[PDB]
Amino acid sequence: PQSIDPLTNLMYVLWLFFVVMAWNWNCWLIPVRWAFPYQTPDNIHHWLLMDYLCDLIYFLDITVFQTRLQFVRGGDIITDKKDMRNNYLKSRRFKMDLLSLLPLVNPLLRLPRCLKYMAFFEFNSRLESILSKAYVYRVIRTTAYLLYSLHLNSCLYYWASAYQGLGSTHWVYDGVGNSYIRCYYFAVKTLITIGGLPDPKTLFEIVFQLLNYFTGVFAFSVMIGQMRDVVGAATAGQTYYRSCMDSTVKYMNFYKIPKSVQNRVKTWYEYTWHSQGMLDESELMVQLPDKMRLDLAIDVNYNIVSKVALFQGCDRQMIFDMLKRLRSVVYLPNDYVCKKGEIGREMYIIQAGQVQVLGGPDGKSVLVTLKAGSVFGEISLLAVGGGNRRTANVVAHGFTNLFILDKKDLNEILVHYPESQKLLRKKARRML
Amino acid sequence: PVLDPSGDYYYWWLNTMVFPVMYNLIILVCRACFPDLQHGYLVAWLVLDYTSDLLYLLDMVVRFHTGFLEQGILVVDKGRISSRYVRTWSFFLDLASLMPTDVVYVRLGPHTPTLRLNRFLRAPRLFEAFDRTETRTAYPNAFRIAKLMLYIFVVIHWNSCLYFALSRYLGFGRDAWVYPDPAQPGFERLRRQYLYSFYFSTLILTTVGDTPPPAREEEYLFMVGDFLLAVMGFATIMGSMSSVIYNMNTADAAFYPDHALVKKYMKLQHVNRKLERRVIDWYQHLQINKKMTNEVAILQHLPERLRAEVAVSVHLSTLSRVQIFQNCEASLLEELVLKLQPQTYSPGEYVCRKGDIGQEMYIIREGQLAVVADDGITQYAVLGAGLYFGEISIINIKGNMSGNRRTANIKSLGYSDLFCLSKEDLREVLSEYPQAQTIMEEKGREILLK
Amino acid sequence: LFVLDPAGDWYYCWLFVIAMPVLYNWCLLVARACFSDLQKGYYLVWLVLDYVSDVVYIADLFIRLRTGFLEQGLLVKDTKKLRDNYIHTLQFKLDVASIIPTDLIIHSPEVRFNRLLHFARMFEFFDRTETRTNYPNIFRISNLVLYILVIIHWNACIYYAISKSIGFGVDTWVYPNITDPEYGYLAREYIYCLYWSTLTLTTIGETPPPVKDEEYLFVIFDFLIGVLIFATIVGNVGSMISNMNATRAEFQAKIDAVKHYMQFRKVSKGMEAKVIRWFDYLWTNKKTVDEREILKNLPAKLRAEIAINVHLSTLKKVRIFHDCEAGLLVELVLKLRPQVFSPGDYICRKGDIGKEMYIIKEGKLAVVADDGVTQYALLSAGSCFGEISILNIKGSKMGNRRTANIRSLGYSDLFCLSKDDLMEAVTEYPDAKKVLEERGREILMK
Amino acid sequence: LFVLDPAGDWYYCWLFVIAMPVLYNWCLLVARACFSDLQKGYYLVWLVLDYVSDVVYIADLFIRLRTGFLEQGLLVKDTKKLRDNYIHTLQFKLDVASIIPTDLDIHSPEVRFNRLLHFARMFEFFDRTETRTNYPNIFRISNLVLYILVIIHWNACIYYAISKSIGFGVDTWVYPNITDPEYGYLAREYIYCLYWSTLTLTTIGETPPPVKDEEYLFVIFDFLIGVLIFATIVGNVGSMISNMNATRAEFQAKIDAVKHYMQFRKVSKGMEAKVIRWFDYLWTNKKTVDEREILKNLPAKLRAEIAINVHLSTLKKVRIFHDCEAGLLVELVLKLRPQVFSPGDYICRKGDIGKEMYIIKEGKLAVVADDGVTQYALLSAGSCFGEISILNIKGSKMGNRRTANIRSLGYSDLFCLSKDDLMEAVTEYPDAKKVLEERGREILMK
Ligand SMILES: Nc1ncnc2c1ncn2[C@@H]1O[C@@H]2COP(=O)(O)O[C@H]2[C@H]1O
Ligand SMILES: Nc1ncnc2c1ncn2[C@@H]1O[C@@H]2COP(=O)(O)O[C@H]2[C@H]1O
Ligand SMILES: Nc1ncnc2c1ncn2[C@@H]1O[C@@H]2COP(=O)(O)O[C@H]2[C@H]1O
Ligand SMILES: Nc1ncnc2c1ncn2[C@@H]1O[C@@H]2COP(=O)(O)O[C@H]2[C@H]1O
Ligand SMILES: [Ca+2]
Ligand SMILES: [Ca+2]
Repeated sequence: PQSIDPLTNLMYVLWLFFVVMAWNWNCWLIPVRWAFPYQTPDNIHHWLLMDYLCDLIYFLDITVFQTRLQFVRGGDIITDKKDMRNNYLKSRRFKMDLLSLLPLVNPLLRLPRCLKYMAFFEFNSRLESILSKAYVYRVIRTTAYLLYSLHLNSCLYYWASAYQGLGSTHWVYDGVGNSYIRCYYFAVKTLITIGGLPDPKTLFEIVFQLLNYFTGVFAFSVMIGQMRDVVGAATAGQTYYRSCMDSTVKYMNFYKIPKSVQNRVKTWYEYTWHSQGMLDESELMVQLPDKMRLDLAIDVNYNIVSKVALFQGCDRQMIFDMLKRLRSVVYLPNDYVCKKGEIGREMYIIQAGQVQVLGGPDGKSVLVTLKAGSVFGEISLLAVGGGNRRTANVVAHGFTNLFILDKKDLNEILVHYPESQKLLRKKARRML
Repeated sequence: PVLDPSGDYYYWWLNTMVFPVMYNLIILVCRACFPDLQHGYLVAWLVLDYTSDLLYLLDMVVRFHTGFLEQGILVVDKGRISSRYVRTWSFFLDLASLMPTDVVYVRLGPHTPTLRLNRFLRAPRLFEAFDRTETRTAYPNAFRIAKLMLYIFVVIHWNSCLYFALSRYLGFGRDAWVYPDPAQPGFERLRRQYLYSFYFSTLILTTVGDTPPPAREEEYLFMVGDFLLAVMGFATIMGSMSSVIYNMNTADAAFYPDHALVKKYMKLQHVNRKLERRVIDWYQHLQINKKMTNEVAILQHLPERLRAEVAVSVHLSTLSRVQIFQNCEASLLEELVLKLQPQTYSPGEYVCRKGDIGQEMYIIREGQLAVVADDGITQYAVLGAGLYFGEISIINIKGNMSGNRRTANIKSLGYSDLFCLSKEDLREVLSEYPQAQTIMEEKGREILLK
Repeated sequence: LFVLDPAGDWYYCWLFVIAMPVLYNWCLLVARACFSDLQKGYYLVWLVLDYVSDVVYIADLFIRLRTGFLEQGLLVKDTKKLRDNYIHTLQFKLDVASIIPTDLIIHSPEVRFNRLLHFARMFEFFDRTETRTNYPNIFRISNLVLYILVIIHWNACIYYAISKSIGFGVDTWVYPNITDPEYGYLAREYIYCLYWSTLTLTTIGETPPPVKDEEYLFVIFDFLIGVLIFATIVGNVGSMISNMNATRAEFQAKIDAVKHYMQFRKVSKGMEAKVIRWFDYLWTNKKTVDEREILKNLPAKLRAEIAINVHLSTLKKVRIFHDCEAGLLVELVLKLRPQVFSPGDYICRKGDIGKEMYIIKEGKLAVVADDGVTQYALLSAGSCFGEISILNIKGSKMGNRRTANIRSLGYSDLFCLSKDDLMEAVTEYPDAKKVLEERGREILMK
Repeated sequence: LFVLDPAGDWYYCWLFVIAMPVLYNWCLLVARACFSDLQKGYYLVWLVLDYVSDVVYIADLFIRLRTGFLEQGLLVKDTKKLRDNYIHTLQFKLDVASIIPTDLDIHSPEVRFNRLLHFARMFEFFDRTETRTNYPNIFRISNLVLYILVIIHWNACIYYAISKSIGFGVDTWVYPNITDPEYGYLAREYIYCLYWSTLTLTTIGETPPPVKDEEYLFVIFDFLIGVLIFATIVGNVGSMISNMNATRAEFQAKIDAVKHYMQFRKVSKGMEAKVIRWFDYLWTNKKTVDEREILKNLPAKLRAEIAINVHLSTLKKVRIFHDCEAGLLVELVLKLRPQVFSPGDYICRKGDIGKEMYIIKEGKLAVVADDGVTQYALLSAGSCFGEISILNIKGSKMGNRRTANIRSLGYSDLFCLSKDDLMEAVTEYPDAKKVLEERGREILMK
């Protein structure tokens, strides 16, 4: 690919993953090789092979993948290769990349290789955008930060133990067994501030422990607090619904509402939360911009509003206007959507579920059982003066979602299109 | 006399009631767990004991004389108060609180702290006094820290009493975990007995550790419960203490809110250094003089009727000095304080310029404003405080040249705060009071002449 | 053919019946596997209980085959559809694996560990109980405490199993040798391991130090798990207990905000007490919570049913209501707003145009003259006033203004309806307008 | 004779000058008195530092007497007015007592404890620096770390002072004997006491156990105030970092909510990809913040005038505003609102009613016709469009309807102006629409 789009390219995400893996190798293996005596003349060949592969991928990123990256300027996307190279040159990312790639055997000589963290942040952002359920990845990265802090403390403790005599004092590391595990054990006890270590004796040991405990309390608290923030943000929606249901139940128990009404309210809350995944989506709708909210509305409801019997092909623009105006609220089963006596003030379109028109002697009979993608209630709204009542009672055979159009909004769109208004009223009169 | 729960006399009785309750809460468990404490000061306990029961008896009488609100009107009839009180569960709890243990006191022993455990049932009276104090206290955050600190000390005190009680049952000197043998010179005294128990309870509850290892199966169970209590219940109290600090953070966020939010938008745009400096200099003032950015949000909490009255007393000096105000009945004042909007003006900033249609009444709460000519070389006059200007533009004046346009431009001499009132709103004020219309008519025509 | 309703009370009962064998298997099978003395003392007790758990598990397969699901908003009673729906789920594979007897493939805990896979019913039972319980706050505390105790119990069994693998008494870290009578019995070995696990997970104290390199790995693993998961469950418990007192906090948080306002503004001490007294009234009667914000999620129809039943006594006293049309009762309760007035406050002033009408819910109002001591008529509970200003009367003496000022005696709660909203109800139902106008004509003659 | 301005930067510079001697007096006076070796070894250093500090304390008397105050919005140059403001308040009595001579041993530091009373200038500098600094959160953390380090330093001095009263080496709890060479040198004494206090205050533990009754009371008291410190460290530091990242967290919460709405509505991928791209466009360019939300607290006159500065390039490019040279621009810019359109989205379409006029800020908009592949005209940033439709003209082919489709070739940022606000501008100036009509006429036949 001559042009790579940063936002959507799975190949770019994979390359960012590879660069992050190389950077993680450098940033994790530099302290170990600097402090521990894990670098031998036999192992040094393997170390140089791995470092050569990491340097090769660091070089290839700048050479190819960062050179070929599409950009926008003034709302215009640019594909031209020379302009792409110029834009990559005119960036902070290129400066950071070159600063990391400067050459500068001492294992601490490769220290400037860890300056490449723009790649880590962009890889985090790309995986966070593409991958669903990213809260588990947030947890993973936070606990990875904590484990890296423990690793540095384990290496610093071994460095201090090497600077002093090994086994000279009780605090200093004696040397028996695997070196990394015991130093990591010292790190876990001090950073989590558990306690129980042998007491320092020499002034150097005392100042080491004092600084380690002080940095430990502040940093460990921050890392734990970030983990609490992440898990709270993960559970925030369930907490929101639980708080609303708790408040409603407490209020309705305080005011001694009857148990049947309490059970119906609880059932409505439970069903709407399981179905919708949210309560009162209108607030999220108003946080989103007007054009995006409208486009979402058209995309979700065009099939339902277009496949109706009343207004089929009359006016595409009026279809869009009703797509703006429509709202939805779940109706509980056996509830009366409308009653014959009540004056009709709303038009209902069935998104899902089944409603039954009730007509007959003493009612209690079903004339037509309406299904999804149908309309009812037009007679009361569209009449001579609007004073005509509902012809028949309509009930929900079961849980159903209706699209509600207000009388005022529908009349407002009717005054702009009297020609389609004429056909709509003609059909409403033919029904009777 | 019949007490009023809203009255201050009932509040002082609640604060008096907590002192016998605290003695009942803390000393009684200490006396039961520590045998040397009871026998050491047997005379001194009985004097404080009888005072506690007599105070509990007096609390019964006060309950019968405290009125209850029916239909928004306090009830002073003692007969109907007593009928309500005996129906409530509090009277049944209060009867058991002072249920006489003297009939079984002598049989069990000379004096038994364990028999007076029914005094614990008066604890809801203490919690009510904590709620009433917190609402009317001058410093709320200081009381919440003090209240949470009192709960910490009581919990540690109860745990320290239980540790000594279990040590005596197991036997002193049995192992390292239990209390040491009294044959040791230091641990003979009673003062060491409590301090060691309190020190032992502090180490576990505050998660410090550094405790002798348990050696018996009973001791392992006690440490599991103490460790489990420390991890959740203690962390809950400290979790509430951090919220009190966060409440102070929110109050600090209430002072000059969104200060950093303004900076980051300004810095990213970097439109001008001089306009940024004016914004910073204005924002820096309001930290010094300590103006609240918006008082309307604060008054929104109060009801509408109480919203107007509170705003009257704050600005009473300004309202009286205005020659319009207090025409008759002192009733126009309640209407106008709600409709007025506060505004702050920077020096050299023209409140309204010549040739512009002005919609704001511009009464002067504070600060000196000098009306000036369009050239600005000469100022016609300066208005000290409590004066009106620009009123000609709103009122319709016969024979007025450029009635919508402002005849003069006014510039604020120093820092100033103003109350601005919309044109349509002022017509409503004039419609209610004919005298206010006359004052605008006579004053507005004179300045047009000169 | 029997179809069980998922939301019915019979299905909720069966959730409790299946949950207890799941909880029995999750807590006691690992203890029986690790502690060898637990079975050999109590072989007859576990054999009877384990057969009970097996019978409930297989009966759960039959019940889940007869459970109903919601299709097109309607509960499904077709048995063929219920069978076709269940089999395709992954959950049917897990419940099948719970009942397969590994013994046919000795009686011991390790061969019965496949029954742990049926844990889905336990979590569903906790979710369903929390919604239907009286106080969900105290239940969610108990649910998180149960997770705390299970983790400690499981970690105690792992430590005893690790000690048996390395050996008993080989080093200080492991449990000392069982052969010694002091340490060799069931009561001490579970209890000390419970003490060891509680101290390690909570990071509160110091165990005897590890000796071997494998023991260092387990201690590091236990400490990190305790901080990452056990501490997080603990922090969730502490926050939600503070959420119980948070209901007192936001009403207080209003009070601290405004008290700081009059302290800076140097409000007079006489008006200091009036705001405090008003605030003390609100929390005494617990009226600081507003139903408009707390019921905004429910639709208009469900809000109407709640509003009628809450104020049933007051709405029955209104003259405009109990009418045959009944459209006023549904429509007006959403538009009505409550307001509380201080004693001595003027509800309305004589000679002022009124934008609203008022209905008494609680309290006493008296219409007064200029002095305010004299009273003409007492406004009782449920009375509606303000009709003269909103509705024009023919030949009005006051010119559509309020005839007389009304002063409140004691605290009163008023329901206010704006004139524009009332005028909408006037246009839809003409008869409701006439009965209010007829009442106004009688009071205009007075 | 000069009057310092409280708002001036020279006053802030003096605030830094006064703060260092106060901080030196707090940290070192309690360390000089408790440690006898510290005062003897560096006796020449303390003489110079104390003399330097004492002059700055005295110099604060002259500055505070000449510090201005704002009465009636104007600062006062009168010496009598400045003197009467400060010589009467409580701070003058505290400040005089800070600089009283100690003649009534002078070189010893327990008699110079009266310099601690001037803590008002210390707290004012930290409060003033928070507003002036560019990064308040990091400075707030640095201020809090300084506060904690003072108590630890103060606790170390008290612990050594207690050990000197009881005696060194008489029990395990106290600091060991000074006569022993290992514990003799001053660096060992100060570090270990600092090490001791940090362990006790932060509830680390590992301190030697107390022996005598007097030591029990001090250790218990240190632990109780220690958990107050731990609440601050967990509370303040954790909240500052959480509030530091509050901007990102709000945007991430919005993305998850829209994604959840995507699944429930079964939205098509092409729309879902379009939604996440437009969100990613805002996040990269950092335009997701809205200026009208932030600037709503700031008063209107300054708020309106900063808005003309941000959009000055676009407003100057407007031919309508530049040619008329009237005063309608100052009010319309506040009414003007921003809108962002994705590429391929038609801003306007023929046959659609128009209620707003749009002025391009940064976008290559096209006047498309028919399918939209061909463009009737090309539109550039700074060119207003749609004003023929909303202003109805008698000599028009069509009324309140767009004559041609307007589409965005790329991501376009534009500003929307509603019809009602333009009507407000017409009441100020009616001549603008007649000039726009003549330009609007020539579009009709072309
Ligand atoms: N015979 C019928 N067939 C189909 N729909 C009907 C019939 N009678 C009534 N309805 C619908 O039921 C609605 C009840 O209220 P409306 O009279 O407003 O409008 C009515 C129609 O939409
Ligand atoms: N010489 C003056 N003395 C007092 N007030 C003035 C003087 N000149 C102008 N004003 C006020 O300044 C206002 C400017 O706008 P108006 O013309 O609406 O009304 C004017 C008066 O209220
Ligand atoms: N003498 C009276 N008896 C009963 N009600 C009255 C009397 N005077 C006034 N009111 C009521 O007080 C109301 C005040 O405002 P209105 O004039 O709108 O309508 C008035 C009546 O409802
Ligand atoms: N030929 C053209 N040249 C320049 N601008 C045009 C042309 N045709 C249409 N427009 C602009 O595109 C706009 C589309 O909507 P309006 O018809 O409201 O107003 C229109 C003009 O502003
Ligand atoms: Ca510890
Ligand atoms: Ca700890």
